[PDB]
Amino acid sequence: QMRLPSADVYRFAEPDSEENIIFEENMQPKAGIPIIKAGTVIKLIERLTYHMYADPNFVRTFLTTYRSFCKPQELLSLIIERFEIPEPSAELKRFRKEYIQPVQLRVLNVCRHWVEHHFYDFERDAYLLQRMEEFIGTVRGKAMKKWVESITKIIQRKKIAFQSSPPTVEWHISRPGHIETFDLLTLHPIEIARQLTLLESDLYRAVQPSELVGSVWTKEDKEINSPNLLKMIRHTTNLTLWFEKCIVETENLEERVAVVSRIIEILQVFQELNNFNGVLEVVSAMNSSPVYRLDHTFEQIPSRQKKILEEAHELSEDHYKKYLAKLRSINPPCVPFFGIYLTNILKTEEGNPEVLKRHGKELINFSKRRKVAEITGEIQQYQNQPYCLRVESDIKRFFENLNPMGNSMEKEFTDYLFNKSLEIEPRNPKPLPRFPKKYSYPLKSPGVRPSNP
Amino acid sequence: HMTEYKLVVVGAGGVGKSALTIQLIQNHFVDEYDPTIEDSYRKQVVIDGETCLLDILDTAGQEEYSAMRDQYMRTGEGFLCVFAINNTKSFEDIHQYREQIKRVKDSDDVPMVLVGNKCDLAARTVESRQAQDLARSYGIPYIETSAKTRQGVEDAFYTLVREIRQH
Ligand SMILES: CSc1nc(-c2c(C)cccc2C)nc(N2CCNCC2)n1
Repeated sequence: QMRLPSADVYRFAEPDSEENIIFEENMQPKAGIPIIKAGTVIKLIERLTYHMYADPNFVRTFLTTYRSFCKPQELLSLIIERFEIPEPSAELKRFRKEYIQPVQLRVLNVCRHWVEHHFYDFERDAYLLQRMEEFIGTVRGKAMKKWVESITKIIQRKKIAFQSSPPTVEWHISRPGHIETFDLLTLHPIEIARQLTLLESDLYRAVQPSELVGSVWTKEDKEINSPNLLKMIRHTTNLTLWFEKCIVETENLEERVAVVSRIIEILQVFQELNNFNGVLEVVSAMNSSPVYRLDHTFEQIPSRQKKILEEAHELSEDHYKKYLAKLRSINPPCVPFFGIYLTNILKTEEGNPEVLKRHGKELINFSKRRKVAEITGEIQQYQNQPYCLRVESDIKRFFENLNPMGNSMEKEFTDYLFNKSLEIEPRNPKPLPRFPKKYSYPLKSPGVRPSNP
Repeated sequence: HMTEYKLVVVGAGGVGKSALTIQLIQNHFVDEYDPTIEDSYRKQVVIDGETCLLDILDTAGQEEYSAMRDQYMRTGEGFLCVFAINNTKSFEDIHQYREQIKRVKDSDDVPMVLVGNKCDLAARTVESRQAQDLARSYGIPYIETSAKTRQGVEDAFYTLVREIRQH
C-alpha cells in the first residue's frame, strides 16, 4: 500500500468510488485491463496516465474522442497538472520510482501519441502548440530526454508537411490520348471499373476520424469539418447520376440495352475488385425511379447479367445483411460503402447519453466514445492497403471532371431524368415509340475478361 | 407467419430525426443503444390487439448520398416524413420527400404520416397549425413527438401501421 499526497494538493490522488469511476463487467480482450464505462475527467486523465500499467487502447480511444467532453487546451492543462506531482527514506524513494517516474512517462506517451496521430488540434490552435512545446522544454532528467527528443522530432516533422507488376491497361474503341471520344461505351469496361476503383479507393483513404467523430458531417460546418468525406460522397453521387443519365438519354432501345448491359459489366468488375462503393453506385442507379421502370430495356438483357444485378442488389436487402457478411469475409484491398458507418456513428452518439449520473454526480460516458472509436477503427483497417492497378491519367481526369447535372439543381435534373424515362418508355397503355440511333461506333462489348496476359 | 411492416423514415439531416426510431426501439428506462445489432431496428408490437413486427429503415447520416433515396424508399410500404419543429427548412423539404415517395411507389395514395419532432429546447419556428394544414392538403395524419420525453413516438408509428392496414 503506497502513500499518495492529499487530493487538496494533487487532484489525481483522490481514491476511486462509484461517484467518480465505474467499469464494465468484461476485461480488455488481449490485456486483462478493466474496461472503463464512465468516470470524471480527472479519473479518466488518471487512467490515461496510470502508474500500475500502460493502457494503449484507452489512450488511442481517448485521443480520438475526447473533444466532446474536454477541449484540447483543457486536456493539455490536465496532463501538465498530472506531470507536476508533489511529494506526500523508504517511502520517498519508492514513490519516486513506482508513482512519479511511471506517471511522468505515461503523460509523455500521451503527448507523443497526440502529436503523432492528432496533430490537427495543433494546426488549428497555434497557442496549443506553443504551450505543448513550452511544457516539453521544461521536462528534465534521464529517462525523459529520450521521449522529449522523440516528441520534438515529431513536432518539427508535422510542421514540415510496393508490389509486383500491375495488369496491362485495357483499351476498347477509344485510343490512348483521344480524350474527346471517351464515353461509357468507348472506354473499355474493365478500365472504367479499375480507374473508378482507384479514385474511390483514394477518396475513401483520405477520410480521417476528425471528420466523423462528433457527427460533424451532419452539422452546419460540415463543409469545413468533413471536406474529404463530402468529396467522396459527391463522387459516388455524381457516378450514380451519370449512369442514370447515360441510360435515359439513350432513347433508341437497342442502344439503351447496350448501355445497361455495359453498366452491369462494370458492376461485375467492381465486384471482382471488391469496390463495394462502386457496386452501390450501380445498384442505386438501377433502383432509381427513372431507370427501374424501363421494362422494355430489361426484357432484352441477358439472364447472366440479370443474375449479376440481382446478387449485387441483394447485398443491400435486409439492412445490408449480405454486404456486412461479405465485407467481413474478404480481405484488402477493398473500397467499403461508407454510408453504414455514418449511420452507426450518428445513432451511437444520438442514442446514448453524454453523461451518466451516479449518487447524483455526473460521470462522462466513456463507453459511448469507445463504441464510436470501434467504428472509426473499423474504417481505418481498410485504408492501409492499396490496389495493384496502374493509373491512366486521362481516364482518371475524365471521371474526376464528370458533371451530369451541369448547372441544374437536384430537383430540376431529377425531373429531367424522370421525364426522359417517360418519354422513351411511356406509361402503359401508351405504345412504345421508336427513336433514332445516336452511336456511330459498334455496340458490342469487349467483355470483362482481360485481352493480354 | 405474423405480419411484418417495412417502415421507412425520411427527412432532413442535422435536426435529430434519429431520435424518433431510437426512442421507439429503446425499451423505456434503458439508454444503452447499439445500432450495429438486428434488434436495434426490429420491434414486436401489438396494435389494436393484432400482433405484428415493425422493421424500421432509418438512414440518418446518409443524406449526402442523395441518389440512394430511391433505393431506400423503394424498400418500404409506409413512410414517416419527419421534420424538426425548430427548423423551417426541414419542414419546407417535406413536399419533395413526399413527391419522391409517390414517384418511387408509382402511387398517389402511399401509407404515409407526417412527424413533427421537438429535437431540442430551441425555439419552435413551425406552428402546429401549419403542419396540420400541410398534412391535411396531402390527406395524411400529423403526429408531434418529443425527443426527450418519448411523447408521441408510439402514436407516430402505430398511426402508420393503421394507415397501411386501412389502405
Ligand atoms: C437486369 S434485368 C432487371 N433488373 C432489375 C433490377 C434488379 C434485379 C435489381 C435492382 C434494380 C433493378 C432494375 N429489375 C428488372 N425488372 C424490373 C421490374 N420489372 C421486370 C424487370 N429487370
